Amino acid sequence: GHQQAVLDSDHKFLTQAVEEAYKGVDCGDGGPFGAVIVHKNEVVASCHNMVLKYTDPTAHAEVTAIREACKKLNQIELSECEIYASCEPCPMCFGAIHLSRLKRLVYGAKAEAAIAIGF
Amino acid sequence: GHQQAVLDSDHKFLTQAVEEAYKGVDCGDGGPFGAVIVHKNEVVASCHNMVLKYTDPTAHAEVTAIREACKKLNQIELSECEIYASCEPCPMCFGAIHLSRLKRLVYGAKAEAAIAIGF
Ligand SMILES: [Cl-]
Ligand SMILES: [Cl-]
Ligand SMILES: [Zn+2]
Ligand SMILES: [Zn+2]
Repeated sequence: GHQQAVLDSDHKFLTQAVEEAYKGVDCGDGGPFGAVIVHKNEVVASCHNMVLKYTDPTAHAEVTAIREACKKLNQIELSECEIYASCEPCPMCFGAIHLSRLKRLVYGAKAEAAIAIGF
Repeated sequence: GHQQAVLDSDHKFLTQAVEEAYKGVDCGDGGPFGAVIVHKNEVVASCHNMVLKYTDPTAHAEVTAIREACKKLNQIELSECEIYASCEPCPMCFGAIHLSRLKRLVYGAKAEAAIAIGF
């Protein structure tokens, strides 16, 4: 991929991913990590880590959002969607993001506040 | 990860992973790839690629087997288990194998027929 500029329009979706992180940790579904998948300013999936709830170590926020978006759209590809993550994805989730063909990734960053990557 | 020797006892488990690859492609669940997870000398998950069946790009053979094993054992870690794959896992599935804390991987190989990696 290649790094991109973060836009004002990304703010609301990154914030919502953090809201998901709060909802998830608060109710015990998993660690405080959230992910939102969007298509043309419309939220397709809004999820958080579900490792504890599902007894599933693959149920990270990003993987969960991809599974939900693909089921909702009835597609195994998301080339017209983008994903927002409350923090940087792990190697497993980067692999899922690539396999899913997501077009763009924005995640919360400590040094830069937020980072955008186009694929 | 460190490379290990492949044992005679690995044969029956690797073969079953390949049998899963055949069953999967035969019925159209997904690509010809299979994975087997073993716990205390018993198969706790015998799976193949389910991308087409589940409409899920994360539903590779290794991910599917990890999900089934964790749910059957009611654990999010598989440190006493080993995984067998019909061929080398992809980056996403390697990430899942690491996250699941599986202790050993054996996969089919072309130049050396099989490879064992200890974690
Ligand atoms: Cl996560
Ligand atoms: Cl696979
Ligand atoms: Zn992850
Ligand atoms: Zn894979």
